[PDB]
Amino acid sequence: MIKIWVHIKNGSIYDITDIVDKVSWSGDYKSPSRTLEFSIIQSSFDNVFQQIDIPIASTVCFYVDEKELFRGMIINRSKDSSSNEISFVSKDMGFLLTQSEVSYNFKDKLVEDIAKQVFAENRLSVGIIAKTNVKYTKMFIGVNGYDTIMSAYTEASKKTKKKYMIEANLDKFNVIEKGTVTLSVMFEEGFNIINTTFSESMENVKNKVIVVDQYGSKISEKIDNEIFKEVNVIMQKVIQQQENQDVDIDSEFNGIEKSCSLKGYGDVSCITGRGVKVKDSYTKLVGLFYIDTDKHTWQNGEYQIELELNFQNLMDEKSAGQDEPKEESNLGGEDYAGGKEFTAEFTAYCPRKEEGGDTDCRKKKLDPSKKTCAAPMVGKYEQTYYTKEFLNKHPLLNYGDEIQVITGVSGRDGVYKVNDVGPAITIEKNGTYHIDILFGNVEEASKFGRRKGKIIIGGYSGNVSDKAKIVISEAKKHLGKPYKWGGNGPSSFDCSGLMVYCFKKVNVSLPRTSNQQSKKGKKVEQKNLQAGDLVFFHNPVSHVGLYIGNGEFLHAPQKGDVVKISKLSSRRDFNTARRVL
Amino acid sequence: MYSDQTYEVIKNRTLENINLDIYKGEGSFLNNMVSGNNLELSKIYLELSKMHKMAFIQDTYNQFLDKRVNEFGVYRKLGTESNGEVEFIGEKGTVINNGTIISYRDLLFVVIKDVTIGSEEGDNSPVQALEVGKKYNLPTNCEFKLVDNISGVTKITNTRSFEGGTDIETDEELKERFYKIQRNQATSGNKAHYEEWALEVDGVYNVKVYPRWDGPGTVKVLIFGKNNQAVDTETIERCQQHIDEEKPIGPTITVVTPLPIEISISAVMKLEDGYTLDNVKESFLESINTYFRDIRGEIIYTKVMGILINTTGVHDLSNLLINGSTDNITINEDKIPSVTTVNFSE
Amino acid sequence: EFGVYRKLGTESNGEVEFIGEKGTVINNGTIISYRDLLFVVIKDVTIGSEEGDNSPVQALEVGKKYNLPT
Amino acid sequence: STIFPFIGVPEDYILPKTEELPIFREVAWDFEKDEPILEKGDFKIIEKKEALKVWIYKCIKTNRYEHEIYSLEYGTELSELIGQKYTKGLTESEASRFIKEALLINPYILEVNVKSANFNRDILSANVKVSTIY
Repeated sequence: MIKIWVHIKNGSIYDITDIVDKVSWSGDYKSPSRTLEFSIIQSSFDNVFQQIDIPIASTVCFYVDEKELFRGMIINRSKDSSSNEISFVSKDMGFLLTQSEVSYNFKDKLVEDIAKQVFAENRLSVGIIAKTNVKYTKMFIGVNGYDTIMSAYTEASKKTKKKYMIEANLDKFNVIEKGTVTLSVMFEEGFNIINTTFSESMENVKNKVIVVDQYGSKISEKIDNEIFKEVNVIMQKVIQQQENQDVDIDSEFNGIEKSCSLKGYGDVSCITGRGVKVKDSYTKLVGLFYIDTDKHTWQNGEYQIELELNFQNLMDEKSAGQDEPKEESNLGGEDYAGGKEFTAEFTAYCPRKEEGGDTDCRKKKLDPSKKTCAAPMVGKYEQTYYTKEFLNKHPLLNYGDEIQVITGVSGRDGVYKVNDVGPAITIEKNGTYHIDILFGNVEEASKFGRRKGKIIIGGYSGNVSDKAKIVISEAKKHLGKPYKWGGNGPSSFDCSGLMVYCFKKVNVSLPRTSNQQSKKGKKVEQKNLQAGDLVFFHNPVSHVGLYIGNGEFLHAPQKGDVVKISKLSSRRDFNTARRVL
Repeated sequence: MYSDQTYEVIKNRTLENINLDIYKGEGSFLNNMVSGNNLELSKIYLELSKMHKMAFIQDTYNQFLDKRVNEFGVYRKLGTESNGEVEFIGEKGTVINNGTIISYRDLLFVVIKDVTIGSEEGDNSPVQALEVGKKYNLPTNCEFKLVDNISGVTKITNTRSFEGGTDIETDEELKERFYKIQRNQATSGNKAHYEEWALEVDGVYNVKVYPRWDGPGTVKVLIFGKNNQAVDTETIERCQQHIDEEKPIGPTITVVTPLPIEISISAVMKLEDGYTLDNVKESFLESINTYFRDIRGEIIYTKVMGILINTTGVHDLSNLLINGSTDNITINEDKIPSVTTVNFSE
Repeated sequence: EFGVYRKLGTESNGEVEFIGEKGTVINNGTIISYRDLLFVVIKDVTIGSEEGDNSPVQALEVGKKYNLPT
Repeated sequence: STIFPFIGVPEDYILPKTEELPIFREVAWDFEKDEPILEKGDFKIIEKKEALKVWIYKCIKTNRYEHEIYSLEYGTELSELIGQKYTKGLTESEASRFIKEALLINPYILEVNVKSANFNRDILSANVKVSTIY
């Protein structure tokens, strides 16, 4: 389903889909505007086949599947007397950039700001502009806006290792980087490919760079070995540096170019500036290509595409870097181990004043939401068979202990704290534990009754990592050492050298300066601070601390002070935290 | 290079070396004679390639790896069978003797001690796995079955989980342990080895060592748990055994745990309206135990009577005595202050 | 096998002098270069300050080539 | 990620692997009782031709569009022939086509042939020959 609408100057709007004979839609990466060509059936000999007229410079809109892809102005119009057809050529809005011609003087400006100013000077709407923190300095005299923006973004690309293009989509202007979007469709030989032609060329190869000063005399030269391995010949290039620029040689080298010319079946998503995937038939290998030129045609009820593709690299089988989703082993309550499992018998508890015992060990009113329970407490109820062997085999619990209770009921299973006091709450001879479950009303207790289950006690590690102990011990080993700026030896440490040494002792390499150290590892919050974390406070990280927990951390304060332990709250200036273990 | 050396290359070179006038090609006499042992040489080259791989220590497979580590003296660790206890339920008087085998699923276990059902010593007897492995660490409430039917026994079950099962140490673990042992340097000289070895044991956070605590040739190590608190007997035993395994000849090692110091607090106070002695007593107990958690070394009298006056519900104070005195209680190492008895009078 | 390890070398260390406008602060981690060699500043230094304009500097790579002269 | 193998592969470059399917394995199933089979207190696993037999039985026994969990490809339309809705020759053609198209979605099955077909009272008989990689 393709629809074409035309807006005429007076205010009339026509739907001309039933008259169109042929449609073509195309673009290239070396021009800022896309083009649309179509024909309609119109006869002057026959009165029946006379149609409306579409004057020059009227807007035409192109829809595919209820989506607008093109909006532009009509530029050419032609009529042949032999054939009953009228031909049109339309252009995108992007050609308005090359009409402008302004003189600028840019000093130490961001490339994005340069593009924004150019778009603002000759009034144009901006959709989105690619971000790059590269500063540029240039003098433009009698140059287009398009050329200005492209030159600035080429200079930015010399650092970002990227490619950029200018796209005018409907009524908006955009600057995007090529290949960021990769299409879902893949071209395979046995499925949707009509024909292909692969080529390789050597003509535009460069493997030597010569730099000359502003006077013509040569200063330095360089050869690229990897390209020279492929081609035995030396093909040199000469560039000139002025006084205020220091050129980078490695950007000027150019290698062998590999391309493909493809014709097949696809969707309207395959346009210039996107990445596509082509599968090799013989080796069953997939390669990634960037689209440079495209053309879509609708005619006689069939739709075909033609692309010019530029090869980037071979897609790695499975995952190249093997990115795994970094997750903790346990979402909550990590390193629970040592939890010996004992069979238990569960009894229901109702809070009644007449019966008594509603007070706990500390004589506070019981709260059903606490999920507290009654288990034997050392010295409360002792029978005759509670021998030392039996006690070591079946250990009695303590007040406030956290035990895992599994009654077999949804909601009645979980960690239970031993706080409630219950008469005749002991352990049988076989080892079954009497655990009294607290309830908030009579009905729930009556429903629960007496059941048999299992409980877990005395299981907990509460550690973070083995290397944390080593690092903490080493940091304590360097306590009281005389301070020295820029010293990283057991004799004296600066603020960052301490953790450099400590984490090097556990094979963890970090930036020498603490400012860069802030830019390593996962972010850590103040409430998520654990032993071994790194804490940074001032906007300049003059001293970084090693967080050991308990609101304390180890560091080298400054010159004149010695390595000691500081309380975290005393440092009101907290900024962020990182973890690298 | 052994890979390129192939039957075709060897044969071609051998034929080129021979200086005869006759025709050398497929189906000739000389070609037939030469071929046959060049194929064998091409066979031999692959074994020659593999030999240097199986020579080293990084990749020695299983048996030759055992020989190399036994040269270094490191032995492969074999598993130990799990240990557990089950209960026998049935008619009174049925006697279950040692060597009796019980079964759960396809695993087999042996009853260690003679046990009689309904006897005074109990119906629980030790259980040992017939084979090593981690798979024998059965959970609780597992119904065991008897291989040979003995009249009078109804049901076998375990009351706790099985523990002690260990698997066979593989090659990678052996190599890692060997590499860490050889890389590690352990001299007897400096005091740091003792604290290091103590720290190698889990459950320990702070370590203090006292040379010649009990005369020459005596060492007393002092381990501390989380927040410098008392460690369990298991961690103490593990630390003792590890330090013994790493200590050199000459010293004796003793490791102990902190002991609470008995503290008695007495005061005369005036309470606010609506507040009794018990509520302020509880609040003071909580605040003072928190302070004792945060305290280091000696106890300070001023903090004590400040925390007594800042309790909710107390209006005025007088005559606070800390263990019968107002002076600071200096606390030795490996000790903590604990409340014993409160004497508060309105 | 015998525990011996090769040594990759130690990075050259030094300190440089910042001459410029007063009030300009050089952030920790600012990168500088000496011909093909490159160096990083180790201290937050501000020009004209009572602390002086000198900041320690460490080479990014090991090698005796980074043992710079005066 | 550097080579360009579309015109030709470099002579030193080694192909990583040849692409083959793993050994087909499936939980064993008994046909006279329509149950999975338990062996030593666990599910018994068979492989290759017997597993393919189990899969074929399950695929034939199900209807095409009846269940929401399945896709539009899985199942068989043989239930539309019951009652002589079509003539006999059209029934034979449709049955052959249905069986072939239903079975050919398994990648381990290479070719299916429905050779014989006979009408006796209310029973239709046929012979199906399945060719696999094994």
